[PDB]
This record gives sequence, C-alpha cells and structure tokens, in this order.
Amino acid sequence: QVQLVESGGGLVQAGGSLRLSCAASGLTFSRYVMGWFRQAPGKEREFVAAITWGGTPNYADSVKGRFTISRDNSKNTQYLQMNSLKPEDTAVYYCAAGLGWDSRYSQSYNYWGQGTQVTVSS
Amino acid sequence: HHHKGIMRTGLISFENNNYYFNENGEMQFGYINIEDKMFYFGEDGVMQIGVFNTPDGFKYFAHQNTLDENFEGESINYTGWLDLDEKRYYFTDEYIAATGSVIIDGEEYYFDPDTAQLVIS
Repeated sequence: QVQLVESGGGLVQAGGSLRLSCAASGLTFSRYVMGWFRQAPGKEREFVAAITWGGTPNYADSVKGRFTISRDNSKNTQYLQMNSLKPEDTAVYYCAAGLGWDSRYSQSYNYWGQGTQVTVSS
Repeated sequence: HHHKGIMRTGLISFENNNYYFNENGEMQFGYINIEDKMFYFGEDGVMQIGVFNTPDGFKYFAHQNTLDENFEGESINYTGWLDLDEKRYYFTDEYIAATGSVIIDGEEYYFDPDTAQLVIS
C-alpha cells in the first residue's frame, strides 16, 4: 500500500553525473521529510541527504556541495542530483520517507524504497 | 581547556532530546513555526509533547502519526476527550483545549484556565 520507487540509477564514469528519482505513492507526500541513504557492500548504511516538507535540504559531510536534493510535492517525487561523482559514491541508494525528528537517522524514517545500484568507475 | 565553536541548523536530536536551530544556528524556544508546522519548545530548548498554552489557545503537540500523518511534535487538529496519563483534556471544534466551566454531552465539567486539565473529584 505504501511504496517508494527509485530509478535513475546505474553505471557512470567518475566526474560524471546522475539524477536519482524517487516516486512516492500511498501517503500524503507533502507531509514527510524525504531522504536518501546509501549502503556500499563492506560498509554500513549511511545518511546521504534529506529534505523538509518546506524544501529545506541537508547533506552528509562527504556529499556536501556535490549533491543537490529537491522535491516536487505536486508529483510526489523527490530528486537527488549527483555531481562530481567519485568511486567512493558507489553504493545501493535508498529513498526513505519519515516523520521522525532528526533527518540524519535511519530510525527517523518509516517508509523505505527497494534501493537502486549506483556504480562509479575510475 | 580546549574549545571550538560549531554551528547547528535545523531539526536536531541530542540523545532523546529534540531541538530546532534556525538558519543562523540559534536555538528556538516556546511556540515555534517551522515552515508552517507549529511546535513547542521548553525553556531549555527541548521539544515537548502534550498540551501547552499558545497565543492560538491550548494546543496538543503529539508524537508522529497521531493524526493526519503529523510530524513528531507538531500541533494536531485533535477533537474530543484526550487522556495523557492522569491528565484529561477536551478539545473543541476549533482544535484548542476547553477551559473553565463547560457542558459536554449534558454533564458539567471544569478545566483549569492555566493548564486546561480537567479538575476532578
């Protein structure tokens, strides 16, 4: 009943760009903080970026300045623009929607996407 | 000693205490509008859950998803009787807490003008 669909993933060259899309159905989209997390094999799932119901964004330290998050409340869609991509950025990326306090934290989110592979080659 | 000045912005948690810092890194207190959701912060900055006095009347700031998929601590459009442990309240059509003497379903009640909690027994 509640679904978050990632797309826009896949393979890219380093220094190149990707635009991740997350499509939301089954909830009043305008009410949730929307976020992106990533898990690279070998590593723990880590916060990437988040956006408020009013469009105020915030980012993990290591993507700050390179990534830009945004939301289209009229299309139930949020976007992660990924620029200056690095081999460090290789991970499954997950969108999430949440009502919990601190954006930076997995437990602040109650709805999760399936995740999409982003591979970056040197 | 050793000290460094940092900056915190936005919705932040320290342990189990929730804060909101504005753009300029300044902690917020009392009845606060964050992008048009209303919240209540104690005199020590800590976000509160429960019924608190506002210019708009006594409001219920509630845990996430209490009503209409509301955000942690947001004021909600609650109506009817509310029990928050031993404290009882009654919310009007106007989504604020009743205060003073009122007749509800043919019985008379009194609610404290300073807290809105029912005075029983």
